[PDB]
Amino acid sequence: FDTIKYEVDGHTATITLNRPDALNALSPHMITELRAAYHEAENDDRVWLLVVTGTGRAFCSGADVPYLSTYDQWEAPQEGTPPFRTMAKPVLTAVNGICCGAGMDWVTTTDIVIASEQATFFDPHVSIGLVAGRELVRVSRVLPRSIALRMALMGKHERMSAQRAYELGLISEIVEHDRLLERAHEIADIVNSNAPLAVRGTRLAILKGLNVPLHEAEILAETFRERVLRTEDAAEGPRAFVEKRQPNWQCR
Amino acid sequence: FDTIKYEVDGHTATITLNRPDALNALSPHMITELRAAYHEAENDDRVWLLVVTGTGRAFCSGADVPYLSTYDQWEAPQEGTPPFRTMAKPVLTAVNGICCGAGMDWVTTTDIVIASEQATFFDPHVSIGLVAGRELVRVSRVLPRSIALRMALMGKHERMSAQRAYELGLISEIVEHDRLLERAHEIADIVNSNAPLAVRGTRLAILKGLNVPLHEAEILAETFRERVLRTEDAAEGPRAFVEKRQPNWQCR
Amino acid sequence: DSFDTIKYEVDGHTATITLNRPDALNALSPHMITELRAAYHEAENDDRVWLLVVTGTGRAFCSGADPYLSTYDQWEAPQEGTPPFRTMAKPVLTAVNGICCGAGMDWVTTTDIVIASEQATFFDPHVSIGLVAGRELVRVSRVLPRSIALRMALMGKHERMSAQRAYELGLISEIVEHDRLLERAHEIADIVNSNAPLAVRGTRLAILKGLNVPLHEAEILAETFRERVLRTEDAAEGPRAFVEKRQPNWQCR
Amino acid sequence: SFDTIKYEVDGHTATITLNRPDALNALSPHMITELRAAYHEAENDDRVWLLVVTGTGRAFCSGADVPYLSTYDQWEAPQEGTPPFRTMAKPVLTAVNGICCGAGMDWVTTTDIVIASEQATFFDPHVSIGLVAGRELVRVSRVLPRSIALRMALMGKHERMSAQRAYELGLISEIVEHDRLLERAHEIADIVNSNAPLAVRGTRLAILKGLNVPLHEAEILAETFRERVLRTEDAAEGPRAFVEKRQPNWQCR
Amino acid sequence: SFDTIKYEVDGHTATITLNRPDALNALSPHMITELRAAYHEAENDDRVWLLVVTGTGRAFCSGADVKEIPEDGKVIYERPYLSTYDQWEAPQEGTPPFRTMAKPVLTAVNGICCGAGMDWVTTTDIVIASEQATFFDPHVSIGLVAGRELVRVSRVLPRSIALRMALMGKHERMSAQRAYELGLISEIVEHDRLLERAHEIADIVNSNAPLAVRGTRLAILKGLNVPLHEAEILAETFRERVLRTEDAAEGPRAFVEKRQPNWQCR
Amino acid sequence: SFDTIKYEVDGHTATITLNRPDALNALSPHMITELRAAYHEAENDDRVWLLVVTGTGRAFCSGADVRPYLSTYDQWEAPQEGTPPFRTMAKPVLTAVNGICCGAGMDWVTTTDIVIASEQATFFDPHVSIGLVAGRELVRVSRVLPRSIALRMALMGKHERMSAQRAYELGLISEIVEHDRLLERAHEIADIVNSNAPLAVRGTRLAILKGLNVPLHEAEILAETFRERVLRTEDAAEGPRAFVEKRQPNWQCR
Repeated sequence: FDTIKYEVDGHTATITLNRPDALNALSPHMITELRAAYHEAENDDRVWLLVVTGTGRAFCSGADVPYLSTYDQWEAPQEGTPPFRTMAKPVLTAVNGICCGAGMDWVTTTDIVIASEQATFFDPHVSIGLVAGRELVRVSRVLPRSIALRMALMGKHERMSAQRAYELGLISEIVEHDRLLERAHEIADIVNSNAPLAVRGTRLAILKGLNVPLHEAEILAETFRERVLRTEDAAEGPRAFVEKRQPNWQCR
Repeated sequence: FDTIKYEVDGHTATITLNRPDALNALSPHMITELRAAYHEAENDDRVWLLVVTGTGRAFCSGADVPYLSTYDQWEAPQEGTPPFRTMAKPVLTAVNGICCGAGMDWVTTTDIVIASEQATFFDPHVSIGLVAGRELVRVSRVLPRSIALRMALMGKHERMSAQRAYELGLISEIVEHDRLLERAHEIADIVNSNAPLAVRGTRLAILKGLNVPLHEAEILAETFRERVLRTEDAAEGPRAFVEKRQPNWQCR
Repeated sequence: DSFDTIKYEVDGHTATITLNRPDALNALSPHMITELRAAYHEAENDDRVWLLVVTGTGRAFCSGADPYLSTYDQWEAPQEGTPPFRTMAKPVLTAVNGICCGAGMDWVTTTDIVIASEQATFFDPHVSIGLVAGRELVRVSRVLPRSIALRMALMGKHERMSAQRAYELGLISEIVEHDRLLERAHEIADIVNSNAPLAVRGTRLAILKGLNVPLHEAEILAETFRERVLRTEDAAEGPRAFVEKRQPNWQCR
Repeated sequence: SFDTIKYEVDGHTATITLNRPDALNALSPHMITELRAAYHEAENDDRVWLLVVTGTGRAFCSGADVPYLSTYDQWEAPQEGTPPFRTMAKPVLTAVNGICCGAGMDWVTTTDIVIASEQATFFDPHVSIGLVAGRELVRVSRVLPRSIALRMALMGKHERMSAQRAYELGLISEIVEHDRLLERAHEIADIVNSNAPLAVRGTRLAILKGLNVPLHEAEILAETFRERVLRTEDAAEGPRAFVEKRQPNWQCR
Repeated sequence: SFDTIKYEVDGHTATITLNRPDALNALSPHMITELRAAYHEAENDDRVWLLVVTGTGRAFCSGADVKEIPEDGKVIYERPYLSTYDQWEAPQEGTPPFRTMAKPVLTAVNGICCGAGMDWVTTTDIVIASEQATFFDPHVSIGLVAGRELVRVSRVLPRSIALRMALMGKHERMSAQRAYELGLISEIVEHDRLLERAHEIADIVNSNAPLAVRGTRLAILKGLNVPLHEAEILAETFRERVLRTEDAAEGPRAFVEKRQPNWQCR
Repeated sequence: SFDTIKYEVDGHTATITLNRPDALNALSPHMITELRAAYHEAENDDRVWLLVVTGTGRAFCSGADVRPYLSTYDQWEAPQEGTPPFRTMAKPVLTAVNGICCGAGMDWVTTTDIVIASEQATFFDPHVSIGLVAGRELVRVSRVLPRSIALRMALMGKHERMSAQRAYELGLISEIVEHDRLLERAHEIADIVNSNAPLAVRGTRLAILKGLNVPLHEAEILAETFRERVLRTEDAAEGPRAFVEKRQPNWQCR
C-alpha cells in the first residue's frame, strides 16, 4: 500500500492513514487501498479487531476537493467508511489530529473511539457550497440535536475540541498525544481478552437493535444470544468466570 | 422477604436489595421476591412512587452465573427489571455501589436515577462468553453509540465511574455516600408534592412517545394530557393557586 | 401587521424575532402565538432573510403559556410558539436570555443552534399545577438522556436545570456572558450566513428528515438534498473560490 | 356460570358463544366482564389449545350498547370485547354468524382465522351517532385497503359490506353455508390442533411481532421463536414421525 | 373563473372537475396552480364538508404534461430554484393536501388514470370508478422513475402488483374490475351514472356527524404511521376531541329520544 | 455446468429453471449453492436486464430437504435458502410458479417483483405439521396476504393449499396462465418490461422496495434520490424526446 499501512500483531490489525503531507485527505487511490485493507482484516481468521489511526497533524482531513451499473451507486457513496453493515469484527478508531468531513465516518460508524488531546472535529462542506449528507446524518446519531446541527451549519468556521467531544460522548477517552497508539492497542488487547463471538454478537444486538423500538430490540437480541450460547467458547466461559481465569478462547 | 426489604412511608415504597453476602447478585428466589414487591407497590393506592436501592458495596452485581407454557417464556427473560411497561407509578433508583449486568436494568428502565460517589457501572457478559442482549440494548438507549459499545466490548475489564455516568446523563445526580437514601427520599417527597396523575401521564407521554416518530409522539401525548385534564386534581391545582395555599392532591 | 407582543427586525440576511412581553415574563398568549406565526411566515418567505434568531427581552426568555375543530391545527397537539420547523428550510438560532420553561422549551428542542446566557435555567412546571406536559417533554426526551428528561418532567417547578448542566448534556452548545448574548447570537448568525445558504439548508434537511428513519435510509434520503444543491451556481462557486484561495460570493441560487 | 355467553371445552378447543340474541349480542359491561373471565380461563387451561368465538342468531355482535386512572388499562384505549391477543399465545378463530359492527369488528381484526356465514355483514356505525370509533377502525385499517377502510369509516351505519366482498378482500378467509358455520369452524379448529401446538404458537408470534418492524428485522426476530420451538420435544417428534411414516403424537412440550 | 378545472359548491359538497379533455386532463403548471387554489377554497369554506374530484372525457387524468418535463431536471415552481420549502421534497403535482386538510375527499375516476392521476386514487378517502376506467404508470416507458406516485400505490396494492405496474410502464393497463378486486377502488359505476353516484355517496357521508367523520379519518390516517398498539392510543386523541363537540352529545341523545339527529358541525 | 438447475440467457432475459423434478424441486444444500451462483451470474452480466425463475414438473419448489460456526456473516442472520438476493441486486426478477409451491418455495413468491402462476399452482407451508416454525417464509407471506389469510396459511400447515385462483384474487400473484403456456407468457412479460428503460425500471423498483421500510412521507422523499439518479442518464433524455416525437426509444442502459 502507498497511502496507508496495514499491520497485524496477534489478533489486532492496525490500519494507519499515511499521507501526512496531504493531511491524510482521501483520494480515490487511498479509498481503494482502505477497502482492500478492510477486506483483508475481515477475511483473516487471526484478526479479531481492527484499529484505525492516522499520522501527523491530521487523522483525516476529508475527501480531496459505468453509471448505475453497480448496486452501490444507488446509495450514498461510502468513501473511507469501514464496512460496519457487513463485517462483524469490532473496530476501534484512534483520532490523532484534525478529523473533518469524511474523517467523521470513523468516529460515527466504528465501535470504540478515542482521541489525542490534540484532535478536533468539524465538517467544512457548507463552506464550499455542498451538502455533507452521509457524514452528518451519522454525526446526528451521536451528538445531541442542536450540537449536530451547529456543526453542520458552521462549516469550516468552528472546530469541536477533544475535551468537548469527550464531554458529549463522541469519544470515550482522551489520550496524551505520544501514547495514543499504545493506548489503542491496550484497549484492543483488553477487548480481545473477552470471547470474540460474544463480542461480535453483542455488537450486532446493539446495532440491529437501534433500528427498532426497545421492546422489539430485546426480542431481536435473543437471536444473537442464542447463537452465541451454542459456541464452545460459551460452554467454557462460565466455568472460567467462577475460577477468575482467562480462558484460551477458540472463537468457535 | 429474605433477600430484599420492602417498606412504605407515606406515598413512597422503598425496596432494598438485601443480599450483601452475594453482593446483591440476583438469584431466582430474589427475583421472585422483587416481583412480589413490585406488584405490592403497584396495587397499594397509598404508594405513589417506588425507590429501589441496595445494601453494602454492591447495588447489584448481576445474576448468579413446563417449557413455553407461559407467555413470558416467549420473550427475553426479565430478571429483576421493574415492570415499567405495565406499571404507571414512577420509580427512582439510588445506586449505592457496584452496578453490573442485570443491575443496569434499574439504571436503564426507571425514571430517576441517582448514585453514590462510589457507584460504578459495567457489564461482564462478554468476559463470560455470553451476549447480554436485554441489558445492553437498554444501555444503548441511554449512552451515546460508542460509549454503549465500549461498555459492551470491554466486559468486566472496565468500570464507568459515577462522575462519568453523571457527565453523560446516565445518572442525574451524585450523592455523598452516607446521604444517598436520605437524598432519594427527599427527591421522592418532591415528586410526590406534585399531582401524581399528572406525573404518571407525563411519564407515559415521554415513554410511549419514544417508540414512535416525534410528530406522532406529540399527538399521542395529547391522549394522556386529555385524560389528566378530567381529573379532580387538575381542578384542585389552579384552585389551590388562586387561594394561595398548598394543593391537596387526592390522586383522582 | 404591527406586533404588540414581539419585535421583528431584519439586518442583512438575519431576521431577529424578540419575544417582547417582559411584564408577563414573555408568557405566550393566544395573541402572541398568532403574531409569532406571522413573523415566522414573513421570515420564511422573504428571500433576503437566510437565518432567523429568536430571543427574549428582559430576564425571562419565555415562561410558558399563560370555532371548535373548524381548522386543521386544532386536531393536532397545539404548537404554541414553536417555529414551523417541519415546513421551513431556513435555519433558526435561539438565544436563551433567562428563564425557559414549559412552552419555552420548544425553541430549545426544535431550532438548529441553541445558545444561552449564564443566567438561563430550564424546567417544566406542568405537573406542579396538575397538568401533563405532552408536546414539550416528548421533544425534550429527544435531546436529554432518558432519566434526565423524566426527572425534569417529574420534578415540575421544584427544580431548575442550570445553563452549565444544559451545556454539559448538549441541550445548548454555548454559554454566553449575559450582556453579550445578542451580540454573540448575531455573530454566529453571520458566520452561518458566510457559508452557502442552500448548502446550509440542504444539510439541515438531511439531518432533520434523517432523524425520522433508520440510519441507512437516512443516508440514501440525504442524497436527494445533496443532488438538489449540486445543481446550484453556488455549488460551482464554492470549490472555485477555495482553489483560488479567495472568499466565495454566494448568490443563494 | 355465565349469563350473556356460553363457554364450552371439547378436546383441545374452547368455544365462547355470544349469547344475547334478543339484544343482537350487543356488548354490555356485564358481557365484557364475562368475556374476559372466559378468555382468562381459556388461556390458563392447559387442555385448551385454541379458542373459537361465535355468536347466536341474526347478529354476531352489534357493538357496544349506546376509580378514574387508578389502573393501567385506563391510560390506553378501552378494549371492550377484544380477546387478549397481545398477551395470549393460543390461536383464536372467529366464526361470524351475522351482523358484525362497531366493537364486533375487533374479533375480525385481532383474531387469527376469521370465517363467516353467507349472511354476515360488516360495518361501523359510530360516525352516524356523532362519535369516533378509534380502536375499531385503526384495526380495520390493517386488514382492508386504504380507501375501503376509510369508506367503511365515513359511511357509518348507512352501508354494510357483504360476506362476499369481505372474502374478496381477505377480511375473511371463507364463506360458509349458514347452517354449517359452527361445524366448519370446529373442523378448521381440529385441523389447526392436528399440527404441533407450540409450533403454531411460535409461528403466530413470528408473524404478529414481525408486523411491527421492517421485513428484514422481522426475519431476524422470527429466529427467536423458531429457536425456542426447536428445543421442544414436539420438534423432535415431528420429523421422527415423518421418517417413520407414522402420525405424530404431540405433547405440547 | 378557473380555465383548466371547474369548482362548484352545492350544499355541503364541493366538486372539482379536471377540465382539459382535449389534453386528456394532463396536468400543466397552470392546472396545478388552479387545483391548489380550489383545494384551499374547499378547505376554508365552512359550508363545505366534503370534496368530490372527477374528470371529463376519456381521461380522468393522464399524468403530468410530458411537454412540460424540465430539460435540466429542475421542477419549475412560481418561485426561483430552492427558494421555497416545497422544492426540497417530491413535487406534489395535483395531490390534494391530505396531510394538512381534515375534510374528506372522494375521487370518481371517469377514464384513464395514470402517472400523477394515481395520486387521487392513493391519497383520497373514497375512490370509485367508471367501468371504463384504467390504471397504470407510464414513467419507465419514457426513461424516468415514478417515485412519489408508486410509493403511494405500494401502500394500496400488494407488493408484486405494485411492482408489476411499475415495471410494465405504458404497456399494461389495470381494468376497473381488477382494481375493484384488489380494493384499489370500492365501487364500479355505469359510466353515465358516475357523477350521480359520487354525489349519492357524498350525501350519505354528509348525513353522518361531520366532525366525527373528520376525527375518524385522522385516527386512521395518522394511525397508519405507527404500530397498531400506538395507533389505538393515538386515536384516543381524536375521539376525545370529538367527545367535546355538541354533535357528540346530540347523536346519542337523539337515539335515546327515538328521534333523528340534527348536526351542527360543532 | 449446473446439475440441479438450468441457467440460460436470451437477449436481456436470464432464465433459471429449478430442475430436480425427481425430488419435486426440493432444495438441497448443493441446489442452494448453484442458485446463488446463478443469481450472481445474472447480476453481473451487463447483457442481463431481468431474471425469470421457474420450475419443472408438478412442483415449482416443495421446500427444503431434511464452515466453522459463526465464522461467516450470513450465519448471524436467518438462513436464506433459495431466496434471490433482492436486498443487494437491482435487476428485476419474475417468478413463474408451475406447480406446488410450499415452504421455502414461497420465498420467490414473496420477494421477487412480478409473480405469475400456472392454473395448477398451489401455495402453502407445512412446517407446523412437522413441529417447526417457518420464520423467514411466513413473515414474508405476512407482507403480501392480509392478516388472517397469512395466519390461516401459517396455522393450517400441510392440511390446506391455497389455489391459484385465490392467490390471484388476493394479489399474491398478478396473473394465471394456461399451464402449457406458462414459460412463454413469462418471457413475453420479461420482453415487455425490457422494452422499457432499464435504469428507470431499476430505480423505480428501489423507490418502492426501500420505501416500504419507512413511513409514506419519508418514502416519497427517499424516492427522489432514485429519481434524481435516473434523471442524469442518457436514457432519461432519450425517453421523453422519443415520446414527444411519437417514435420508439433506443435504450442504452446508460
